[PDB]
Amino acid sequence: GYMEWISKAEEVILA
Amino acid sequence: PFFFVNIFVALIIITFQEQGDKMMEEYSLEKNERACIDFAISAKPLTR
Amino acid sequence: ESARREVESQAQQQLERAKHKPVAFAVRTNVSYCGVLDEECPVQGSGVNFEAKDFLHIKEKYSNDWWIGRLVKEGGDIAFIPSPQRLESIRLKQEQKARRSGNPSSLSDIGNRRSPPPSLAKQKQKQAEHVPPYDVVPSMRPVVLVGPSLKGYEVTDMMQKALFDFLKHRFDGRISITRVTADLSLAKRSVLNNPGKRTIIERSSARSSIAEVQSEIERIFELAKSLQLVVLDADTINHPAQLAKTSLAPIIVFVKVSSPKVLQRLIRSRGKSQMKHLTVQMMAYDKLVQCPPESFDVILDENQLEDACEHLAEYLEVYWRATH
Amino acid sequence: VWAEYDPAAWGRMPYLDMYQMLRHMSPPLGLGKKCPARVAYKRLLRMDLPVADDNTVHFNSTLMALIRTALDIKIAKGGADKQQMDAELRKEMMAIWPNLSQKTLDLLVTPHKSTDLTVGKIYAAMMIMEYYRQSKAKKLQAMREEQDR
Amino acid sequence: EEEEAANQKLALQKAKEVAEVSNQKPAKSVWEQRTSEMRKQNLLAS
Repeated sequence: GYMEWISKAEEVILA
Repeated sequence: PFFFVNIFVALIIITFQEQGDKMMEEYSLEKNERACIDFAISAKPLTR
Repeated sequence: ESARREVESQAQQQLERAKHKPVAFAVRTNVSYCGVLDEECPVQGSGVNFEAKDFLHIKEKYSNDWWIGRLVKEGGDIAFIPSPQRLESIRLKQEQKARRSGNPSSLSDIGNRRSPPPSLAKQKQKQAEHVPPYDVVPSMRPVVLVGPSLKGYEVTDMMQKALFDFLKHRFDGRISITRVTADLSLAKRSVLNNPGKRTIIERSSARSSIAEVQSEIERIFELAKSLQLVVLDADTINHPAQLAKTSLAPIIVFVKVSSPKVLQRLIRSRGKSQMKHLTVQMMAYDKLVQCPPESFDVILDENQLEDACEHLAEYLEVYWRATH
Repeated sequence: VWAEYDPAAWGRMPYLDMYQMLRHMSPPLGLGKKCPARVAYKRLLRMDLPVADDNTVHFNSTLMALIRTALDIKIAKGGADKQQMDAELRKEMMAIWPNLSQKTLDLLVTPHKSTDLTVGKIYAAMMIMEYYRQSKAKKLQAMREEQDR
Repeated sequence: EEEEAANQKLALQKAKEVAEVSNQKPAKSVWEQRTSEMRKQNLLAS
């Protein structure tokens, strides 16, 4: 669960 | 034959459902006391 | 008497005409007092029975003794709250119903030492702290997210960026996101009249960072006065007690892992860079979880994304319907 | 073994032989030939088996107490709780066995009268007498060893 | 059972924030019943 959390959060680091 | 047949046997043994026995929600202490107190009820001394 | 009925009618029509006007400002209380049981209120039966740890919203002006306020409760009607001097007077009245309040004890000593009340028996003394009954707080409660561990590190950073992106995207057009790069834990109100008022004094406090932190305080206030919900992206506060005695009084959101065993491997998953600070990163978690949960306002103790997502969505939803 | 002690096997056996009753058989139901007397008497206290006017104990009543003690069936630690747990047990047995006669129920779960002399009372008295005898014997020894100086 | 317990506990803890606005388990198999009884009996030894 936490790895899914960090994956989705880190995926949007692009800007 | 060695593994899957034994898996079938083990699954059928483990997931077996007791026949009848009503619903037993009202009774509280009958896990092992059933047969003990029942034999106590139906106890007859040996006669010579 | 006709005068009391006339002022009752005047207050009623003023309340009716003020039902649809913007809120002026808000107050913070620290005493459990009920404003409905006091007979000195201009309107009886329309008081407020509010306990401690509660927020009140003031819209219009009545007098120096009472004010028109509203509760943060959903469905709470317009009521009247005491003025701070009125609360001081009622606090003085609270301790006068007892047999004695000053120095002369009543242990079978009547008629021997009259002991007229000196300045010690009034509110003039006990001024070492003298916490006012009212505190100034932002109109809309700010939201602060606490790191499961030290902020500024990868794992926590994604932990709060997920929430930040969610609040931005779902709740666009009614929520403003602000980042406080500088410190925010140095918010004090009873230190001095004006420490470092000017930058040309060349004082130790004038050239220090407290000036910018003090200036950071009121911008939260102006953003709150716009009715728009605002969050604080402070990278220094990692414990609720660090930002609890200040005048911000924010909403604190707790994102935590259930067990440190999961946290250690979650930190491990980032790479070799976090291995160096992993050691100090355990204590920021364990000291924080040792904190009692009553200090925290909301708790996110689950690991799925969407359930916590809707949890915080509904929490700020109930906060939205509270003040509308 | 119970049937053996009594050749007639009428169902009533003297309370004195009931101590030799428990020692011959192995645990958990019995006590064992190596069981200490103090441990033997302590279990007897929990049975609370009533004694008939002829100083005998019934076959069925002893069996229920024996089963109940080993399995801790509802077994309260003392006080008014015991009457409530006897009452609950009676209702459950009637619910499971509606055809069970009231005489048999009162035989298996004996109604507790304060005047009734139970086996536990008999064994409690002898331990108290033995403890009193041992305490007195120690006191005379203490009053003598302290006097020889 | 733990996901059910977590669901009720999380719902109860979350309901504090909204407080302002305001079946049957499958019958256990004979194997499971006997295993639970043996577990309780063995833990009774302590």
